[PDB]
Amino acid sequence: TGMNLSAEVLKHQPMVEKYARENGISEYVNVLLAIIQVESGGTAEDVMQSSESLGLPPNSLDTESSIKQGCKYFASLLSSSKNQGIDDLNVAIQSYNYGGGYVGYVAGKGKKHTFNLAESFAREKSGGKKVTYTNPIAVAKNGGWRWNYGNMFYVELVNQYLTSGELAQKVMNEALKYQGWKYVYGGSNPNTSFDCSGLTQWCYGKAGISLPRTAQAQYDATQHLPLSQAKAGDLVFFHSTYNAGSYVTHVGIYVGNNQMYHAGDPIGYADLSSSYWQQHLIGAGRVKQ
Ligand SMILES: [Cl-]
Ligand SMILES: [Cl-]
Ligand SMILES: [Cl-]
Ligand SMILES: [Cl-]
Repeated sequence: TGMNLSAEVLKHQPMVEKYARENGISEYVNVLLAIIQVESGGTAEDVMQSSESLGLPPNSLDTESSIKQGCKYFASLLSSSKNQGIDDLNVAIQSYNYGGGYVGYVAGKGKKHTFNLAESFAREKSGGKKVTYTNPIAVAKNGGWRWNYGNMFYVELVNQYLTSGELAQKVMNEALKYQGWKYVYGGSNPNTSFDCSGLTQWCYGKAGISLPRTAQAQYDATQHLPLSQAKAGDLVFFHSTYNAGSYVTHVGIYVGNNQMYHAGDPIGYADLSSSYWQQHLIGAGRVKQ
């Protein structure tokens, strides 16, 4: 059963892309963000829970050192895999939780990760000791338990977060170039940075849709619909966010699953389920195509 990454995790994406690039694993940014989600939900200082991989006490690293170490550690597990003749990504993902010894274990037993191999490795390392594990995946599989070592369901947990139209894709491919950028009032291009309506105008403009300059003018130019009927690529509008002369004071890009991408300070994803965003929500608007 597939799931969506939280805004708390997604805020770490520019930093994750930086260190993934430095370790030659830019194609695995999605896996690295799924690991953060599973490990800390993006709210712990050590976001990747990579302190133990550096032989340090739990939660010793700061956020930057955590992403640096997590990326470096995951890159070493992929290298260890390649060197032992393993092509399977799931071996590197399970070894993030189990340690590099799971690579060697799998290399001599078929070169592929299987739930049965993950289960046998944990059974050996635990000394045949069980512990309660009430995650619905474990409940449905064996009643709700695991062998007392690492997490034998780790691959499946990470792959829950690794499961939109053409307009949404073009708008977001442009918008994500400015993730973590400082909000600039009156900004409508990459040379000045952007404000909320400046970001939507530029990115939709790159997708071939001509939008007016203001959040209010953008609201007036769209077909309105409630957020419950909205899709990724629709705009989401807000009232009274600051002292302004118009009804609409803020605009964002709806990205589905009750979340948006906006400017935003820094520019990025926001969870719409917070009390604040619910109290300012007008609804959504569909652009003319
Ligand atoms: Cl046993
Ligand atoms: Cl037991
Ligand atoms: Cl803002
Ligand atoms: Cl329009």
